[PDB]
Amino acid sequence: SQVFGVARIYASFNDTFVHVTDLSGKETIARVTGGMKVKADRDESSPYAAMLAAQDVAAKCKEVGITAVHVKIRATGGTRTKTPGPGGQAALRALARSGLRIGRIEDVTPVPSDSTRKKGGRRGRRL
Amino acid sequence: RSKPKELPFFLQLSGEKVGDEASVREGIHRRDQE
Amino acid sequence: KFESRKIMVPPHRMTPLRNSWTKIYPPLVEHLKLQVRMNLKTKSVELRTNPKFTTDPGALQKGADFIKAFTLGFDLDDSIALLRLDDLYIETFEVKDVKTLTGDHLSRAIGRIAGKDGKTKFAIENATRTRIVLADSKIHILGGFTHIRMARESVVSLILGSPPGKVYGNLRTVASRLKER
Amino acid sequence: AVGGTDGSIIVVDIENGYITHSFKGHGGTISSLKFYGQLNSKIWLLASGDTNGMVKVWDLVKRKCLHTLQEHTSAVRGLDIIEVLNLLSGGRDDIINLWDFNMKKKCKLLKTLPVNQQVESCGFLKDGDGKRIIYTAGGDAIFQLIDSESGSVLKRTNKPIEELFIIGVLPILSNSQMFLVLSDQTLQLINVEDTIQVTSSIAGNHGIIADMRYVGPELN
Amino acid sequence: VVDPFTRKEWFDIKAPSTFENRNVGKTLVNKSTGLKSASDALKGRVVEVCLADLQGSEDHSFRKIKLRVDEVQGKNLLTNFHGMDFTTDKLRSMVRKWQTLIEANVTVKTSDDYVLRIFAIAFTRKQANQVKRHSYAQSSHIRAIRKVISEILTKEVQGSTLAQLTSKLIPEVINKEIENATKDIFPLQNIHVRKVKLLKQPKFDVGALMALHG
RNA sequence: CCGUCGUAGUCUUAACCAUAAACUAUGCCGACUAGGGAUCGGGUGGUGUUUUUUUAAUGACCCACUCGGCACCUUACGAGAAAU
RNA sequence: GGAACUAAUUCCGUAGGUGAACCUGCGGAAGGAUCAUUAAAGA
Repeated sequence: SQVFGVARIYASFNDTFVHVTDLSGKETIARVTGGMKVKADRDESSPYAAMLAAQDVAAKCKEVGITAVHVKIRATGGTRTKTPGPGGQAALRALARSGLRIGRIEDVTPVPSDSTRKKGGRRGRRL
Repeated sequence: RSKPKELPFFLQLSGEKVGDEASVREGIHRRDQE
Repeated sequence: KFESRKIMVPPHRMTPLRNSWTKIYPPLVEHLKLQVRMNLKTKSVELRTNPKFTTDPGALQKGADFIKAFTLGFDLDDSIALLRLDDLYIETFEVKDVKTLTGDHLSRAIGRIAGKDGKTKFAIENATRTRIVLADSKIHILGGFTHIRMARESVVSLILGSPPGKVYGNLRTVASRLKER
Repeated sequence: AVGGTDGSIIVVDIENGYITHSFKGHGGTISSLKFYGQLNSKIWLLASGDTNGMVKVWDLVKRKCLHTLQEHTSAVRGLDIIEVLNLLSGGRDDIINLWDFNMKKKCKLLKTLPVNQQVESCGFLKDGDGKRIIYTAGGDAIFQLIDSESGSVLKRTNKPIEELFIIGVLPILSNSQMFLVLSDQTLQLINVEDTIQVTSSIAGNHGIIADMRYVGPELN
Repeated sequence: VVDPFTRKEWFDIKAPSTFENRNVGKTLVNKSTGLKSASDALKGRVVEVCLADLQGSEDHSFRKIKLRVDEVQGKNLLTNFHGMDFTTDKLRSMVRKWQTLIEANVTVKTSDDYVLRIFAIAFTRKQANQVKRHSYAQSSHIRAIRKVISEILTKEVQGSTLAQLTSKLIPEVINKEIENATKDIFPLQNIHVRKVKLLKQPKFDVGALMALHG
């Protein structure tokens, strides 16, 4: 029915990436993030910003020749947090209600058959 | 001086009211009562 | 002009949700106007949006989030709150994320979050207006962003092996400085 | 006439805010539309160009789509209806295609012009009499006047060192004045009669100023 | 002062002949210019489409396919097989607690000498009357299962030219012959191919690629 | 009450050192004294179940028993300052 | 400087240290306060 592209949302903490590409991936179409739509460092991840970046992305998305899109949501991953950032579901919620018909969305956070020593040491990191 | 003295299915909340401080920072019923 | 979102249902949380099902699907289909099918054989909930009966495009996305919230082992009332308030989000992390713990060390760690008779776990939610789920190695949080960030720091302070008292201190500190504002 | 992103095109009267008629049209984005009219006439023709090489000459009085010309292999960026009837359609790919138009079914391709530039826009200039030179705007920004009888270019107004493309050309035509909107965000006025000479250059906007330094004796 | 979208030319991607729907998706390139062209860029791209979008039927929600572009002909670029994956969400649900997981794999050749490594996973199921919840096989069990799976997989790969394996995987006959030779060792549930990758393809041969397309 | 850079080190070979709350904070071998349900390994018994093919043979499962394990439960006709 | 005018948690082993009222890395111990849910091959 529509013209399909790929949404692909990387939502870590301290920032959230939204950017749509051609269904193959090789050629992209507009990006914009949460760090872009506010200036305060501390407020780089928050849903409020992602919503704004969802808004910008939706504009250019339909500005070229895309009408619909499948999303591939994703946390940091690797030897890092493994859990979805705040402004990723909020970045998808603001992208869902924008006309761009969605379809089939899986998680793609890189998960290892574990290893490479995590950072932090025996004491560990964030507190 | 003699007279006597005397919701919606979808809730509506402002960005500042909820946990969206960043949205409020860039943010920009009397008739119904009448 | 349809839309189809399909969410898998966990077997452990499958029985309570199916039992309350009769309390579960009516607020969706009736209050939000939506199609809620349920495949028992595939254990998958299917949320479809009808253009004629759906006023808001976002409601279909909201319905999927509500099903997931209950999926994560949260209460039906907590799931209902997600539809009612937008500002409510869920955060999930692995104990192995914050501090690599083996065997009993992990076990005890979990207890420090729960506490005797849930007392340690209940205090954090009340002072942070949130809902927490203590699964296996996964912990889930449900509530406002500003509320969740304070709650995550308190939970992490516990998982780092800090004593419960200290965490009570930080807890009433934060709850005071936020309920004040 | 308005062309939607979806490709559905609706015609709205300028004077009154109502839609005289709505056309479902071809299932593609609409690149451009061209209206044909006489101060007083019983015949009005509207031409719509899709993203793909399809041209539909919708007839307003008839309320029918007369003709389909998928000679083009790419979206038709510019459409010019030549005076009686031949239809000239700018081709995004590189092919600029002549056509024969009629109220009746008969229609045919009179000629095809191969030009080494993208046809951003094209038009028919009365100047030069019987040998009308089609006005062509390209991605390279080299304006081209091309014989009708032969494919050779009588004169090219410029090649510009700056790597810019003219988005579209607004031409008075009766006054023989052509306005070219350049990809460096400047407007050039070119008169229509080997290299076209711009009468004057008007710059709409300066994107960034590296530095401000005064020059010249007058200092204006 | 340029705009990338107003320069590229839209292209059409067509799936292999042995599929429910030939049409797949559209892509952006860059005008076939003298010195660097649109012809070169299109040839090396691949596309991941869930075969349920590619077969329609949903009893196929998981299982993703790699389609690689090899040849092109004016607004019409064809594709062939490049691999198969599962979906991450489906795989996570399958790994239930208190049950043995079993995987096995082999690198093996076909007729039209593509070389591939195919995968296979299965889990010990509970006997429908069993009091004990764990239902774990016995390593000796596991060893035997993998050797038979390995046996069956090598038989299918050598027999299949390349496209035939494709025709073999879609109705999952492999999945069942496994269960069949297996049920004499130990129960088992799920049992899927799970993932197949390509690592050595022969040589272009423009003739063979055209035969697959209809 | 941390953040950054980061030497040794972290890994491996050949050789050293030669001790830890090296902890069940409880020598070794054997023998007697009391109940219960789970589980790991082995074996025996069954016109048990399930797998179909043409019944089997297999296999996985169920019941009873028996050696030897890792543990838990309840208690005493026992012990202890008491937890046990 | 002069002189007018107006305004008014504990611990162990080990190693190192120059913001060392002692701390820090690696590995251990507890002699440190378990709430809640739990048949979903429920073919």
